[PDB]
Amino acid sequence: PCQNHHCKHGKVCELDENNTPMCVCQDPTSCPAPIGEFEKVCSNDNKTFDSSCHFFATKCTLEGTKKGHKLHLDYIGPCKYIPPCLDSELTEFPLRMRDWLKNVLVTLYERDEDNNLLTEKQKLRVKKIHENEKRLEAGDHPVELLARDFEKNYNMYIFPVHWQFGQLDQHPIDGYLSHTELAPLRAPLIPMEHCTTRFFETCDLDNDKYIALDEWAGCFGIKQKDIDKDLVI
Amino acid sequence: PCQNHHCKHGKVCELDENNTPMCVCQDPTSCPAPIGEFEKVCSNDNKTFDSSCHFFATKCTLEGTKKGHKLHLDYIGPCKYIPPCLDSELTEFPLRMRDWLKNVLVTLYERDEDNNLLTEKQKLRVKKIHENEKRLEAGDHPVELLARDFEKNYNMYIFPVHWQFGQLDQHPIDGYLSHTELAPLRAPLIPMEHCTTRFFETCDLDNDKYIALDEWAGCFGIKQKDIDKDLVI
Ligand SMILES: *[C@@H]1O[C@H](CO)[C@@H](O[C@@H]2O[C@H](CO)[C@@H](O)[C@H](O)[C@H]2NC(C)=O)[C@H](O)[C@H]1NC(C)=O
Ligand SMILES: *[C@@H]1O[C@H](CO)[C@@H](O[C@@H]2O[C@H](CO)[C@@H](O)[C@H](O)[C@H]2NC(C)=O)[C@H](O)[C@H]1NC(C)=O
Ligand SMILES: [Ca+2]
Ligand SMILES: [Ca+2]
Ligand SMILES: [Ca+2]
Ligand SMILES: [Ca+2]
Repeated sequence: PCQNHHCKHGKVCELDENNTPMCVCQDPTSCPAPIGEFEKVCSNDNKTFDSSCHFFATKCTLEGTKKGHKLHLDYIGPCKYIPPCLDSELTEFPLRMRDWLKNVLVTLYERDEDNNLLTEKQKLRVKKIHENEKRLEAGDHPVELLARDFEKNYNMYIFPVHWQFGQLDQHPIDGYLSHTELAPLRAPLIPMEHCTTRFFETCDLDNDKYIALDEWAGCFGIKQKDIDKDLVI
Repeated sequence: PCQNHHCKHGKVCELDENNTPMCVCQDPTSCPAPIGEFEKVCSNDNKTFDSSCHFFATKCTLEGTKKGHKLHLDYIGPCKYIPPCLDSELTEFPLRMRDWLKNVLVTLYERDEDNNLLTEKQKLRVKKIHENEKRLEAGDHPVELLARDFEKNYNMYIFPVHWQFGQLDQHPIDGYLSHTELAPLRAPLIPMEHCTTRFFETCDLDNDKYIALDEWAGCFGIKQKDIDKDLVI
């Protein structure tokens, strides 16, 4: 009778006295063992957990706690040595990753089949981007080029910038990216990913430790006037 | 700032957002590792836990749960093979263990020095028992003898019967012995200990899975009129 009951990350459904479904913290050892280093995860305390399940099981007991509020999945994989974000790389990061977005969204559209990846309206949006003679092709471009393109193709970035935020705001969906939600942006694929944290600390204007839509958008150069919640969902 | 804050078994003090002490479930791996098999414990699922700390840490996440309400420390030590409680042994159990109490309490008084074991009034009580010509000496006695003594020395059992209950009602102190609190009575020392559960299921009159003082006392033959809470604390 808990089959339909989907408890959030870190918890599981156990029936209480009245045989009613209840969400309690999952036993970290009830999580499946990791297949390889790739299933492991690293917290922001530099402690490699066996898997995000294990991590979220552990972290579950800290709900409400000041310690818990701070406990976060830094990145997927085993805790690795992370190179300090050079002052240089940091200023060049926004441009580097903003382009990365447009290209990811493009390749998603190209890989999409019967909307398995992009919804209807989303595909339409990425379509206008995709088939535009002006669209700068993907490749390792000098920050200068990436910059001139941003001005010369600003409208081409408004959706990609908005999309990524939606893709991340899911733990839970509330319009804010926690340190954990930004974890995907710390994977090796991201350009100068070691700068992700440093950078996003730059975006966290009111320093609440959460990147909100306006901070995120504004951090990527998207005019506050061009921010649109409809583009996120 | 949690130093003074003593959370109950299974939980620990972690500060919440307002730097206020909060009681959250303890991380079972934060428990000290067991010294030897003797530090291990066995649950009623026949699963040997690393230590009561570990067990109570695990069980902590099940508060409220029907599964949790049933999760109990069966006995201290590793899960061993347990011999069935023969009908015979069951009827003879009350007499066997009631005597065991009087003798434990006596030897405690003899081993006491400056009240390290028995409080002041408690010693006085066990003293009147100890130095009484009529007191049946310790030894393996036929159930018949143990019986005749109970009638002939009833007053000599009222305190021992009450004391033991107090010694057990500690998780928490509420006047009820849970399956876990009765664990000490499942150790090898107790006479026909394998009959402990079976027996106490007999005492649990209103079948709530808890042995209350009246059930406990009455189960050992102590008159309902001779039950005294003052003798417990
Ligand atoms: C965080 O923990 C990781 C893993 O224990 C540390 O990474 C190691 O770093 C050293 C050099 O500092 C390298 O030689 C090792 O190869 C790294 N291990 C792995 C698995 O990559 C890291 O240094 C720690 N960082 C901090 C700030 O404590
Ligand atoms: C409960 O678990 C324990 C330990 O796994 C079992 O005890 C073993 O029992 C066998 C015979 O049944 C003995 O040969 C072993 O020596 C015992 N192990 C220990 C550590 O003493 C026990 O049988 C299980 N009981 C049930 C009902 O499942
Ligand atoms: Ca969020
Ligand atoms: Ca913020
Ligand atoms: Ca109790
Ligand atoms: Ca009862």
